[PDB]
Amino acid sequence: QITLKETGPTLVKPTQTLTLTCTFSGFSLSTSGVGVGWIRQPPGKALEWVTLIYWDDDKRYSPSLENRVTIRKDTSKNQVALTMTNMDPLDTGTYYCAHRQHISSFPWFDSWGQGTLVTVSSASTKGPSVFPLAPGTAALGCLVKDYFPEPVTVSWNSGALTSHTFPAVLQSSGLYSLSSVVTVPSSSLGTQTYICNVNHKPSNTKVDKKVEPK
Amino acid sequence: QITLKETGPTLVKPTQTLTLTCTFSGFSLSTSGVGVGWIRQPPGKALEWVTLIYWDDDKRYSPSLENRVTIRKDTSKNQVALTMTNMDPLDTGTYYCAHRQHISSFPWFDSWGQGTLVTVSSASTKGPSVFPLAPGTAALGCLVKDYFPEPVTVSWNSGALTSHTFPAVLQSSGLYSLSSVVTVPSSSLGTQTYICNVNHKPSNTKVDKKVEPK
Amino acid sequence: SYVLTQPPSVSVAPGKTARINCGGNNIEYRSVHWYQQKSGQAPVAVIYDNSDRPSGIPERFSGSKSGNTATLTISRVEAGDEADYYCQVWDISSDVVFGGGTKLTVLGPKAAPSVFIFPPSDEQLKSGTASVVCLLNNFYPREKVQWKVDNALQSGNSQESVTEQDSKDSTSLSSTLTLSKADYEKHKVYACEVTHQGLSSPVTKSFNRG
Amino acid sequence: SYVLTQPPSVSVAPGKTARINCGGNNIEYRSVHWYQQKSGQAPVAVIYDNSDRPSGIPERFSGSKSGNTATLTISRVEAGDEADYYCQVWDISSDVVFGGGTKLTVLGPKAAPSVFIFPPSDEQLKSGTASVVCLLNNFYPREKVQWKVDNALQSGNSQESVTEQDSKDSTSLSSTLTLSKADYEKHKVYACEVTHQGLSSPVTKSFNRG
Amino acid sequence: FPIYTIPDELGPWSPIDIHHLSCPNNLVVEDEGCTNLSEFSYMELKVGYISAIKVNGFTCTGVVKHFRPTPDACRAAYNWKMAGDPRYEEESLIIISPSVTDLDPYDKSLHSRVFPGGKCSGITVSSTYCSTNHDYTIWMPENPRPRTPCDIFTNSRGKRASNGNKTCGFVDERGLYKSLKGACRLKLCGVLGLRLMDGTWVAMQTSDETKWCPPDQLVNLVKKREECLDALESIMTTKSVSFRRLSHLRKLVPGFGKAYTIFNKTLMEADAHYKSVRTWNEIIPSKGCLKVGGRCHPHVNGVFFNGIILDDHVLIPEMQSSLLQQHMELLKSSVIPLMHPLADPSTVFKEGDEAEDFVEV
Amino acid sequence: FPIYTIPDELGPWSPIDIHHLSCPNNLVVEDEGCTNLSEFSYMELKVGYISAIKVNGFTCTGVVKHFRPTPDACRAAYNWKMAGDPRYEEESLIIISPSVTDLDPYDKSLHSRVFPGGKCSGITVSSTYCSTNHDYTIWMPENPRPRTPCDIFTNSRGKRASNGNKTCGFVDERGLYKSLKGACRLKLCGVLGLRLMDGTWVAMQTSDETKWCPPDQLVNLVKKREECLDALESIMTTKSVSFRRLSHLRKLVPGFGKAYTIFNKTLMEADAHYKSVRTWNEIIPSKGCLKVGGRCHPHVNGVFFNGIILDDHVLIPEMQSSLLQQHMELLKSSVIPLMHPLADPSTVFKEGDEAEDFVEV
Ligand SMILES: *[C@@H]1O[C@H](CO)[C@@H](O)[C@H](O)[C@H]1NC(C)=O
Ligand SMILES: *[C@@H]1O[C@H](CO)[C@@H](O)[C@H](O)[C@H]1NC(C)=O
Repeated sequence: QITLKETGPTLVKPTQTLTLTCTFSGFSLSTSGVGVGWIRQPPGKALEWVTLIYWDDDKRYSPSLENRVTIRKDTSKNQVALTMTNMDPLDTGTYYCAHRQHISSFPWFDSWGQGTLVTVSSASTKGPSVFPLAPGTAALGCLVKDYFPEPVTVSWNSGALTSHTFPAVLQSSGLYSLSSVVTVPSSSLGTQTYICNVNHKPSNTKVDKKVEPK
Repeated sequence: QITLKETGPTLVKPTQTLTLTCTFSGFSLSTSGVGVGWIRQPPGKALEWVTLIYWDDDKRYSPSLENRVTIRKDTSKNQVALTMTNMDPLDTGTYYCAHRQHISSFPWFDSWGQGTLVTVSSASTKGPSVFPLAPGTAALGCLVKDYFPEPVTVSWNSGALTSHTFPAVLQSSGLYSLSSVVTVPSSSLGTQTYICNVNHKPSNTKVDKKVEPK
Repeated sequence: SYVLTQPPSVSVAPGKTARINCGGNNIEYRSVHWYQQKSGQAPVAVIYDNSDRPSGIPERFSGSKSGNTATLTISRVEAGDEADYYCQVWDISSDVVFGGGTKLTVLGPKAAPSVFIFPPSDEQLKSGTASVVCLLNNFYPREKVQWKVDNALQSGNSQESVTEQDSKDSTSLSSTLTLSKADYEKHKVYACEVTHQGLSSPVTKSFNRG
Repeated sequence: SYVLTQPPSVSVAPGKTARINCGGNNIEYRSVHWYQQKSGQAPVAVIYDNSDRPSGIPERFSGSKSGNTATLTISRVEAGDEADYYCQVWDISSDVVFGGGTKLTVLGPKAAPSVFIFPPSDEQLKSGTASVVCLLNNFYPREKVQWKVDNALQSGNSQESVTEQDSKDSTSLSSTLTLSKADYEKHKVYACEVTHQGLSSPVTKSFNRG
Repeated sequence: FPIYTIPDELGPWSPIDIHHLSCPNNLVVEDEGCTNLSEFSYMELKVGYISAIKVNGFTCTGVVKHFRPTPDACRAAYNWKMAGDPRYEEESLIIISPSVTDLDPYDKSLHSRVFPGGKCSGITVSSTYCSTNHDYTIWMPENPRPRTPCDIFTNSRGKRASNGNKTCGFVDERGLYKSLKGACRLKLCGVLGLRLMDGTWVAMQTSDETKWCPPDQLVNLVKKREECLDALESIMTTKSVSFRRLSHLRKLVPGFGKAYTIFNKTLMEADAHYKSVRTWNEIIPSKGCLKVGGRCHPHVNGVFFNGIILDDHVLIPEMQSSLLQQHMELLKSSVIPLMHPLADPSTVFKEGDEAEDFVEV
Repeated sequence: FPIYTIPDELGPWSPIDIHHLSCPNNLVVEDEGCTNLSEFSYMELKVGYISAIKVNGFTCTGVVKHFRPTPDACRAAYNWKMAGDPRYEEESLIIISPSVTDLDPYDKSLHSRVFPGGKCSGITVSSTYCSTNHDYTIWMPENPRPRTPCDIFTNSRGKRASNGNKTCGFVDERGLYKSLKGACRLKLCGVLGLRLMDGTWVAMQTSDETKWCPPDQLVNLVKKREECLDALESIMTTKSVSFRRLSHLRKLVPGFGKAYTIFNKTLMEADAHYKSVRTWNEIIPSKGCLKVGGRCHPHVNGVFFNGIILDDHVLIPEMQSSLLQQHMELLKSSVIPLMHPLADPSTVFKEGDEAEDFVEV
């Protein structure tokens, strides 16, 4: 049926301009009753409508957000653009792009792109620092701290190891850190050596780290 | 005045043929009373006459040696050749080439080339093994053992060291060994490091060795 | 600003019917919309215009309204329709306003967590910033991690990450302490307290500097 | 074979006259020749035809004969005309025969040797052939080095090298023992005995395996 | 001793475990006065059959919780596991490949630690399955009916050496003197050859009588022999191996020998003819290139054989532990730097016209 | 911390001994919000005068066995020793060059450990010879009449940074941010410049008032500061240095610093502006080539500066002690290699239909 594709800069610096583009197939932005919205949801927080534009270049705006957002239509391309000025870090979130149902009088979104992940942070791309988290089973892990451009790929013994990589929380310094951990036979400790393979493609910092008990 | 120059193979294998060439300026092998001899002296042992040839291609021979030596004249080149068959190791020695005084009735050599050092040994060219000889003065040294083609150049701390390298004695295995030793301040031991630079050009085996007390 | 309320965290009996209220000024005259958002997914509309269902939403979901408080009732609850449920309406204030979500929780089985602690590496005690780590795994329900640095409570200074429901079990998390290398060299007792339902006693694994 | 005798090692009083005899059959009728050979140099003729001197040999050297025993006398001896002195004659047997040399020794001052010993390297006790070294220096006269391996005499098994008269002093040598690595691991007392004129007592520096 | 020994020719790899390992034979024999050399042709065991004649099989066991399994129904599931289509569904027979076993020259029995007594008499038309230590577990071969391999030799041309009318050693096509001293007769494919050194199996055309090999030995700085056995004992206690302790099992002198390596947590061995290496450069000439058999050797996820691994840089365990000791040493070398006399804090001056000890005249 | 710091520009070498040595200043200061950058030109101390203003002299002493010597007759023999013709004959005056002494910006006194109090007021027309710790030993300069050097500067062009109307740091012609934080005024040649960091002496055209440098400091992983002081104490007990303990005295961060080396048993130092090295390759690209100042650096008998020496291969003390620990480590990595179940000597089988622990389903 209908499909909507958000595109844009995954990452934008605070006080810069963000500009995203929903591209959409199933329907007609040139009809007399449809509209294309943006709803954004900061991670773990509740949905927040951001803007809507209708077939007659009427541009609805969330009141909280009106002074920064700028919405635009082109229905020759089947594209809507969303343009937010003076990016603030709280604006980090997923930006969904949605289709407003056109028969129904009060507005509601039936179609919703799997939305894009906008992250507004001020950090130069910096590689990770990868520290070891040493140990009828025991457990060991890697601590990848202070990586900035997420994501980080932690492999274990060359991904030859099969059994919990964690998500990243934004630190007090606008940098990210995530930690990967494995359960091995308690007997292999001090006999089978364990090395985690960490790659921060952003800075193409590749580092492997040997993790053993004291 | 007269000058005589031995030339030939410094080294010959036992049971091979040795052939040496005395070349000589001051005098006339084409006169009617002169002759050109060979006297050889094994190292540290007494002189031993070997052959003599006179202006009339008369070839005197030492009786002990006649069955192997072969002497020859060419006075067109001012050269005499000495040719010894079936080289035996005892024949190692210096081969002097001398001029027989031509007025004097009983034969005696007035002129004598600084003679050549014939060494008849069966060993393939093999580099040295350089061992350390560790320690109001104390003394330390290098032991260069089992070098075959003599000579060996022992330098000390890059010949930056200034104060007894020894000659080589033929071992029980037809190989040579020589040892170089230095007197340093007894206080420098364990503070100034001492390295001997040994080069066996024959096998271009260069080896430097650190010599310190235990 | 306009606002319409819906409770956080309703809790249901699996296989029973559930009921979430959305209430806001003059809902009797606007029409109210209802969205299910499963974890990490984009929202899907479950009912619209008060009581209508999309072409593929099961009859179990329903919605109806009385007065200025509308409500979607999920009859015969399964465990997969456990999600954030948002309601939404038009106002004068904005065109579309969303109730802050309601987390339906379906329940019923109680697990327990294994507690490993990880001191800061000698690599990180050479940076000046140590970091202590407390990893729990396999617990369910999901909800309390304290830090005893020289037996003394440490609050306001850690962060926490987690993974979600495991593909098989449904039970995980990572606690992280930040001292300075002088705060590490000056306290000896280093512990991690833990509180959960299957736990009959508050768990703590401790370590000293050596 | 023909042979003519001359003594090894005549010894002179420096500044006195010296006399070496060469004697062989019928020397009264052949004529006899005399050669000085300084260390490492090729021989130089000093007198020929019994009593004649080369153009540059000093009148000090002379030679004369009586009966079948000829002799060169070096009057007013210096220390530099200290050398091997060969005599030489024609025979029927060969054209030229040399007396085995006579070593003139000029004397008079007595030194003493310093004795360092050097065990075999751990590099050489890994080959299986150890080697022990005894280095003496600065002695004069030049002439006896024994080896005490577990206090027991060791003969027939060492070799020896030396340098010559030093440019300044005139005084040096290297003794070398060859055991096998089982003969090294099985004896403890490892010594070097030394005998010289300035020595009032026979010197020995000993070492054990450690 | 050469600085290193590298293979010149390396057979196929075979899976083995830590028990199959064993220190190398490093023996070398000169032949003295063996210098009449005559050009000649002869045969030789093809690399990969020299150490032994492997013969692959598999392990079929039974479950449903154990039952003794049936061969054709096991054989059935070998073929399945070959594609794993109706295999992983599964009354269940569980199959493990490959079970390398060795072929006994004398009784054509198969050896393997799996077998009771470590032997099987053999598989034949009527005996289709060997029995193992485990009751509900059998062994069958890759083949339905295995056949003694007889295409196992190479043709070769060396020069042979004879001190007298009798001959003593030869120089193989790779140039290395092999002495017939110590060799016994060994009957391969109805040919009577000499096992020479490390199993070197040659067959001449000229036949002199010689002692035979006993039916017991028939399958598979002397300090270094004990430096190595320590590594093996070090391995077996831990039941764990390291590339460092791997590089000790290398034949230290040129001639036949096994080479070892490890792929994807799987230990492997292979036949190899070692060549002495005069300088580290001749085997490592490039950044990631290991010259062996005149080309650059392929690596499996950065692992070459004999502990040699791969920063994108070929590191040799014996090479690395040298440069580190070589370099480290020069870096620790010392000096007394010159100091001016008058430049010292504490230089006591002796009063009077007594001239100090500046001996520069 | 960068992986290494290499000079970009290296002044002349000066003879010094072990006392002149001293750990490096590794301090680094960022300047925050200092981002208005404006193009600008300025002056700078020519490398080789930055750390100090050396002024060479010599040591004339007296003998015949001591006597206090006379200057012109000493000066006489300096000129002789210059050729050593009527020199080595020798009533005798013995001369030692070169006596480096340092020029004091404030009182134009000369410093050197040779001098009583470690100072000389100076040489002038009437004072032609400094006196030393030793009574019968004097000091005179290479010059008859030395002159304060005033051709000591370079012209340079950087970009300067100002957080606000006031400016805070600049980026020198070699690209490195230098912060004016911590700098004091210092009067060179009648110009009032800033000593910046490690003595960095720049003179701007724009003048803001700033605190002066005191007449005492006027001449010449904080763990690493103590890692280094150990090396210095290690050196001074022994009165001996090693290339290993030499490479600790290297400035670990980019900016001004002294570099040390040793030639022919003679210790030497020189001014240097360090550049951070991101990868070992960018400084060692060839077999014996050390890229510094964009060319390959000359060595003196295999010795480059800062412990870097020369197998025909450039080895870096800090590089070498890394690869050895890096490589050695991979080589010691371990594994448990797979073993077949039935392949064990001691595998107890539990009798009965009890299925063993092969968990492969
Ligand atoms: C064997 O290696 C391959 C790479 O070629 C890898 O993908 C695979 O997972 C490995 N096998 C196992 C069982 O891990
Ligand atoms: C200084 O080095 C040179 C080599 O250029 C060397 O020949 C000289 O002997 C050295 N100086 C001293 C005093 O050894």
